[PDB]
Amino acid sequence: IVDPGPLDVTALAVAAALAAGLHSAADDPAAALDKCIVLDELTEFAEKLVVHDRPGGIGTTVEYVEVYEDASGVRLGTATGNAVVLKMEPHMWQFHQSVSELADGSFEAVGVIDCTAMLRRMTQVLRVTGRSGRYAGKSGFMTLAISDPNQRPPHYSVQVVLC
Amino acid sequence: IVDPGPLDVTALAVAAALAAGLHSAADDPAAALDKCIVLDELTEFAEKLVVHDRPGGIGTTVEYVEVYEDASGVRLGTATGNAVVLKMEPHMWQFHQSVSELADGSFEAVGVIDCTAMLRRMTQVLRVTGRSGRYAGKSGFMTLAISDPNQRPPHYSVQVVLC
Ligand SMILES: COC(=O)c1ccc(COC(=O)N[C@H]2C=CCC[C@@H]2C(=O)N(C)C)cc1
Ligand SMILES: COC(=O)c1ccc(COC(=O)N[C@H]2C=CCC[C@@H]2C(=O)N(C)C)cc1
Repeated sequence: IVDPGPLDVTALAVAAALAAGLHSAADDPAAALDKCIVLDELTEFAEKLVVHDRPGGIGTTVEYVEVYEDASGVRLGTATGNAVVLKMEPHMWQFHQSVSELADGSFEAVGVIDCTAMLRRMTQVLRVTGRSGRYAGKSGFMTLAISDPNQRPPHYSVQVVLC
Repeated sequence: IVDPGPLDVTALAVAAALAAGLHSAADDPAAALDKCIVLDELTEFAEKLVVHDRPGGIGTTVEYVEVYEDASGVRLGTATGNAVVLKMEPHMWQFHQSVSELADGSFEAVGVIDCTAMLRRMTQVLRVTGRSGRYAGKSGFMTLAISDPNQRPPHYSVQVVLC
């Protein structure tokens, strides 16, 4: 029950470019990294959770305000969104929609993540759409993973790559 | 090394509805299933594979024709797309882009998938956009998981759910 499988920002850059419509983007990974916005070495933790429980867990909705810290420890901004438990057994799956608000703009994240896989130290991916500032008119992916698995409340390792 | 965690079509219908802008869809899971286009109990397997190998694996492209079968083995159509190996270790990650062609119309799948996690028998999720016929104007998710691992050629359980 321990199986890390991270992505690096270069890999994320190629994913971002391929999906943006730069079909030969794997030819030069460096060139793809260079043309992307990159947020590496982020952690997020919750500052507010509003939980709306349901018997047995399926349909439990969490409104959350998560805080982004950079590698030093500076607050870059918040991720405000909704989690919905789609399923509990044998894996917990949540739907996630979040708007991330930084000083230089905003981007949305949408996805469907296997929370049990994350407890196995695995990485999940959400789809990022730019919404305001330098992120506007760009798109890519966001990685999540449990930062320290013997922490409570849990902290998340986060990368964001758009182009 | 065997940790399954699948998504039922009802859980996928909720996700599709939330992703689509019907924000109360967890209220009545059955009612989200009802406004959704559902393709389930079908499998795919590789018919054509054209790999262009990159030393070290990162950048290996795969051009693929997959064939869809229903639960009684009948061919329903093809999924034609492209994969790129983003990373190999510790987990092999791949970007994917496919156009599925069925009798009742077409849909495009895009996503980044952990191929190692798939060998642990875990489900991966692609985003899906309707392109024609009953799928047109609709979005949602695709799940994949190996059905039987040391079957050859290897087969993947598929669910697609849009609205
Ligand atoms: C019933 O409640 C629970 O058992 C439970 C389970 C898991 C979690 C963790 O997930 C969250 O709440 N939300 C944030 C953190 C992780 C995923 C992404 C998400 C986030 O910041 N994004 C999308 C940027 C919270 C609660
Ligand atoms: C070095 O790596 C390889 O050579 C290699 C590894 C894995 C695979 C299997 O993946 C595929 O070909 N494609 C299909 C199967 C899996 C994901 C879904 C995908 C599919 O049908 N979709 C998205 C409709 C093929 C080649």
